[PDB]
Amino acid sequence: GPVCPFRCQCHLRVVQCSDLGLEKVPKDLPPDTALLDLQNNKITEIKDGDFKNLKNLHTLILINNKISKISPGAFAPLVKLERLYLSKNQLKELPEKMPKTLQELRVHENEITKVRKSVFNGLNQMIVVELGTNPLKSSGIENGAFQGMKKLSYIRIADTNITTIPQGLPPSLTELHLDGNKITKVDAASLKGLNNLAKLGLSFNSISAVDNGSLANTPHLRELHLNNNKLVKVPGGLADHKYIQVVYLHNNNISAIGSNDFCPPGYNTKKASYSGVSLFSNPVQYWEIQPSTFRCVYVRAAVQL
Amino acid sequence: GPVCPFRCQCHLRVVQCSDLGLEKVPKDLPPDTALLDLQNNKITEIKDGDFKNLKNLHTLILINNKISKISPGAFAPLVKLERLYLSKNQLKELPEKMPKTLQELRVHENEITKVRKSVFNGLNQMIVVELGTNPLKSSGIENGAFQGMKKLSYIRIADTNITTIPQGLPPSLTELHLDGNKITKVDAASLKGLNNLAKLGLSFNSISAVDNGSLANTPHLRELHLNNNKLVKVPGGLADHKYIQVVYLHNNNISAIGSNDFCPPGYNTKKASYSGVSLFSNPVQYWEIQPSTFRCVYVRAAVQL
Ligand SMILES: *[C@@H]1O[C@H](CO)[C@@H](O)[C@H](O)[C@H]1NC(C)=O
Ligand SMILES: *[C@@H]1O[C@H](CO)[C@@H](O)[C@H](O)[C@H]1NC(C)=O
Ligand SMILES: *[C@@H]1O[C@H](CO)[C@@H](O)[C@H](O)[C@H]1NC(C)=O
Ligand SMILES: *[C@@H]1O[C@H](CO)[C@@H](O)[C@H](O)[C@H]1NC(C)=O
Ligand SMILES: *[C@@H]1O[C@H](CO)[C@@H](O)[C@H](O)[C@H]1NC(C)=O
Ligand SMILES: *[C@@H]1O[C@H](CO)[C@@H](O)[C@H](O)[C@H]1NC(C)=O
Repeated sequence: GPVCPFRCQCHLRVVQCSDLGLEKVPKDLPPDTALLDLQNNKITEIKDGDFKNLKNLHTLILINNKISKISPGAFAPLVKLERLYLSKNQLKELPEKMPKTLQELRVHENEITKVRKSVFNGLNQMIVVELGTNPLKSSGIENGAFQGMKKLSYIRIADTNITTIPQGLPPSLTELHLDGNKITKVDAASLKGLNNLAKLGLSFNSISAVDNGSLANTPHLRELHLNNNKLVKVPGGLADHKYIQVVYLHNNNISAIGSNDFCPPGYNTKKASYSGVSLFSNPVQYWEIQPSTFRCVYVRAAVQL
Repeated sequence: GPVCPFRCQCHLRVVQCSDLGLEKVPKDLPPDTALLDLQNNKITEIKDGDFKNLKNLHTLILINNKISKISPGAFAPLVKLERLYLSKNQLKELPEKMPKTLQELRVHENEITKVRKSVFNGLNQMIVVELGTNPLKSSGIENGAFQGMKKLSYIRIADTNITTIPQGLPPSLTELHLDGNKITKVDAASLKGLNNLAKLGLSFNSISAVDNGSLANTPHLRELHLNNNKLVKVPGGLADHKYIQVVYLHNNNISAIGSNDFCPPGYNTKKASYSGVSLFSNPVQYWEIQPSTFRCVYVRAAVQL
């Protein structure tokens, strides 16, 4: 006989237990539960028995609890789990042995200091990972830690203590968001192999330089946000890059702008047209840029000086 | 041309924009969006244009923002909205003119001080309402404020400042949860007409007495939680009530227990059997209760002394 905990609402394969101050995961829940919402409670840990007989559960929300420890494989019995939301908790590290069906993991606002490559081995259905707002440091991220996710399309590590782009990122990535960290430079090695990367967010960091060859490793990149950093000049490779269309560089320390910083010498029919370029809040003024600098842009609205 | 905001993920009619520090609701979202997640951002208000062309949106999550004002009818254009989650914000009152399709509203942990009967007029699809953790006072709740919801099945006002059960509750109610408030007494008037009420949670309040005739107004009540209150004796009407099965009275100030406090004189075949009764953490001891007191209970496990 399955029971709905007192105060929780159990309707249509949805078990709603938010805002109840629960101190641990309820048991004896309906075997067919598809979505379990345990948000805003006082759960301190996930024990090995906590999720038994929840074989149809595709979504688990544990956002805003006080979780400081999760037994290895505690989520394993959730053979159909696609979304796991552990944001706003007190995790010290990511949970080991998670369902191989997992498509999205969010562990925003925790106390992560180490990202073991082992937690991600085999998770081949994973497409989105959000690990922002953690005291994590670049040293805490094992190299190739995310390599195991052959389908990963999006990853975001924001407002943490990392200082360099993680090495060994899965080549399936289309979006890499590292806004609001403490990155100081962009090395070509970290972006090596990201042939599918379309968006690269590096805004609000402390970047002072972008090695030549960097953007060339992301040949199909369409959006580059580097605003609010410490750049002394526009990153190189924009003129010979063929797919870049959006380049945000406002709020930096760019001294001057070369004639071929964005457009190549002769018109290149193969280079995609720029749809947006931002340069305001920089030392350079509109009067220090030769009108020829944006000769490959055919919309005045695009360039914002 | 619909756009997915930078850093948000837009996949399968789901727009995911949690944890991005956004300062306002994004516009130009895909017209077919069914679920919009704006949790954990910095949105301060909902303007009248914020939700245009989101006609298929059945779920809106704005949990954990800094919302302090919502224009009247701002949610009106969401003609198919079934769930609205506004918990963890800074609302001073509930929003006027909400979609008539609304099935669930959660405004837990806000700064609600007044519940106008007008916000709920016409919301005939509403089945669940959670208004816990607000500085709300009994005076701030207009009488019959919830009357307008002819399908309301569950309502919860917990950890607030109310001191009396709200008057004029919809008779469709099956669950009334008022745990953790400052209620001092249970008057029969407030429970008048609740012929469908199955569960009544009044735990963790300051109740010192239950008027006779109270439980008789909830003739089909199956669960009564009155633990952690200031009761001087078991509430009356339990013996002649026919459906009550669970009566939690632990952590009170009950002096003694009468012979017919739970069971009527002669065995009543029409009275449902008790499946759970709690009396521990009270002045009375197991040796002050005549064994005849629970003569209509046929499971020793039921009574917890
Ligand atoms: C970075 O780590 C230090 C300790 O090493 C900590 O004090 C600081 O809060 C962290 N920064 C962030 C924003 O996580
Ligand atoms: C980057 O390449 C450009 C070639 O256009 C060159 O002028 C510049 O000095 C290079 N950066 C350095 C210092 O390696
Ligand atoms: C900008 O660069 C100049 C040298 O090129 C340096 O002196 C100055 O401190 C920089 N401004 C910033 C970002 O503080
Ligand atoms: C009750 O209201 C008072 C002000 O009238 C406030 O100080 C107090 O925090 C409120 N109690 C709760 C738990 O909301
Ligand atoms: C409640 O009803 C009982 C009848 O069993 C009676 O003994 C009691 O005095 C009544 N409470 C009061 C004081 O109204
Ligand atoms: C319990 O009731 C007695 C009188 O019946 C009273 O003196 C005492 O203060 C009460 N205990 C509590 C709940 O403080």
